Amino acid sequence: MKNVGFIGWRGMVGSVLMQRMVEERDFDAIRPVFFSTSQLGQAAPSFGGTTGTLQDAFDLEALKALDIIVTCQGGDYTNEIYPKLRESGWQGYWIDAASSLRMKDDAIIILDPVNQDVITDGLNNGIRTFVGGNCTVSLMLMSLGGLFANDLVDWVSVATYQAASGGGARHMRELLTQMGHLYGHVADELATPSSAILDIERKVTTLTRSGELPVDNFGVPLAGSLIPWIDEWKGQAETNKILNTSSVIPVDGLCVRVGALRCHSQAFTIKLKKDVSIPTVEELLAAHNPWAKVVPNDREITMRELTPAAVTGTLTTPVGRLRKLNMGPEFLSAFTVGDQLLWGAAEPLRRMLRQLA
Amino acid sequence: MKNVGFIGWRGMVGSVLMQRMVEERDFDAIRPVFFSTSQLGQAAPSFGGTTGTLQDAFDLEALKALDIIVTCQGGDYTNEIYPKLRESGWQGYWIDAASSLRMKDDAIIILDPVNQDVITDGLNNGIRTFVGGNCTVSLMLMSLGGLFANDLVDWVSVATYQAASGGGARHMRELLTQMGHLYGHVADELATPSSAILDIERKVTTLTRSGELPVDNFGVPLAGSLIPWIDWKGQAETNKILNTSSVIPVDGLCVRVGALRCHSQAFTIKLKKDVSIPTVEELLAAHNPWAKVVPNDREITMRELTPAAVTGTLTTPVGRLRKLNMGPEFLSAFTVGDQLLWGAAEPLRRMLRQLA
Repeated sequence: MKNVGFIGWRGMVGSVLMQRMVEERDFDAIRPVFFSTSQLGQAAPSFGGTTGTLQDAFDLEALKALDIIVTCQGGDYTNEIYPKLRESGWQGYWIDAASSLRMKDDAIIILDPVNQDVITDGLNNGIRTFVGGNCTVSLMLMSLGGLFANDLVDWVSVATYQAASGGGARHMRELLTQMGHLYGHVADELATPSSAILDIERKVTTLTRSGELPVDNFGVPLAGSLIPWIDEWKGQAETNKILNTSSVIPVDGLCVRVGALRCHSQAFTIKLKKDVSIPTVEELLAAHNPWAKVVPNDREITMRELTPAAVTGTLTTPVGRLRKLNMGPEFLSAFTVGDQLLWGAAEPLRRMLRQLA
Repeated sequence: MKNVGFIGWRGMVGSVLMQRMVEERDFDAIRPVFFSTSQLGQAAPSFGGTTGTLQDAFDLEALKALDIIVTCQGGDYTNEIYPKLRESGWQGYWIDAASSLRMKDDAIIILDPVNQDVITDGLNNGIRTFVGGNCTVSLMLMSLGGLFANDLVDWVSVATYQAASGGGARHMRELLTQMGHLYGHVADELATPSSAILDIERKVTTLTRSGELPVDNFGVPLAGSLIPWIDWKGQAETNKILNTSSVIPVDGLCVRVGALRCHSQAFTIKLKKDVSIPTVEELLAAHNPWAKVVPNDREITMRELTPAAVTGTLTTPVGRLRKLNMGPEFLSAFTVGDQLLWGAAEPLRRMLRQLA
């Protein structure tokens, strides 16, 4: 068994990765070693039914001893340790969630259901650095894979409805907290059927502007609002790198933060390179991978499936609202949904590790 | 003074129209007549400080007696009364919020800050029917007016973040309520600083699928979610409002988000020529005093280009203006605007002022 080291497994993304792994009995084929900056020496998580102790995540020697390293610690860590190891000659595998190395020439952005061939190739060409990509690019590709995989995309226009998990656990709590600030502030009136909505709405509108609303992480309120700003914006580089395209496929738009917990939803306007019937596109998208669930353009089903409430916590990345826009049948529209913590973050790592195990 | 009749002045839109009118002393230059199927004869409100009684909303004799009629009652009413009056020869002015007549050839979709000339013209050409347009098209035009007004738009791609007010008071109440169940459910957990966020989100997500959430109006939950379906983009209305000489494609996807009154929109406008961003900003902020241009800076964008900032105001800000990677002929913009005002009542309130 190869010796695999895990960093930042306590964090949220880390937590999802562990849970997922436990679920797929990922620890069975490997030797897990756990790191932490806090209690080096204390009991080890014992996810792989293992019995050990926490190693120093900042001890180069302990890291050099590993065959593979899976970090969910962030770019601050990666930007410090990675070069120290590589420059020291360490030739082990590095699986990162942080963006820091995504654009390195000796690194590959991983998304096997989409670019497995690029991974296997690079694997054989001596690439020992694999990084997960943008939470939005990832989900977009998981959904629209069939279209890109058939060289049918000219460029992509996007508008996103991003979740709080994209910011962090703190952001997710804030959202949920503000959600209770608005309701309570009008609990009574809402209880009484004989109340004036405008009076109800004037109270919350005010509160929202008062300052009594916790906005530390977000800066501005999110509950009952949105933020057209997210602290290559859109992932054109990563998108093209993940697909190892021949020509550049423009990918631009606007990213917006909405009051969701984990799912990232996106509205697209894809300029097809050739007039393809919608049914064909339905087939193409449906085939590519088993997670790109195609939702017919019907009212009922769309409301049932194509929503965060439906996707959250699942590995499904549904595509819907597929139809040709008025600007020409060479124009396609699609709306996708997908959990950010899974395919948008950990899932790709979990599977890369499986490949190298 | 003319005799103006108000119908559905009690509903959401009406209550905003009345308040707005009271604000601008719109009742002073007219004779307000109130109707109310519910209680005919009874004591009426004292908006214009006028003493009067409530009339029968479906009393064609009482309606024929009016010079102008301002309805916020809906298409059910409009579709019943309107033809009965017109076919009876009534030649008074009809100001409607309902979409029913928007596409009639003898009707004009009103948005004076954008199509005043089209209104004045039709006014002179004997048009006595003026209707408010789509809540989205309206807001979009109020914001991107300068671009259309300069024949710089080829087509528009849109993705919307629509409020609950677009559905109704019941909706806005259902949303807030929803935000209550979610919070309560994990209220204790949220209180403990030492709680596992994945445990908190586990609960929320399960409750959201428990069916315990009241989704009568929306059908499906909205708080902590969204709905890529509205019960289409407004290409016709957009082109009619602008009385365009060539069809400017306007398409995309409309989505319902957890907001109360503001409708936000993300655009990808393809221009007919390479126009610099500074120019674009000039043309936009120039068109009207409501198209507030927000620079593409982090701080201001977060403080001004958000529902929380616009709700209840007559401002329809434009921001995130920059050329997309697909070409210098491609422009992106994000707009915000209160749906109940410019998206509903405001246009009516002002049309009435013109005819007063």
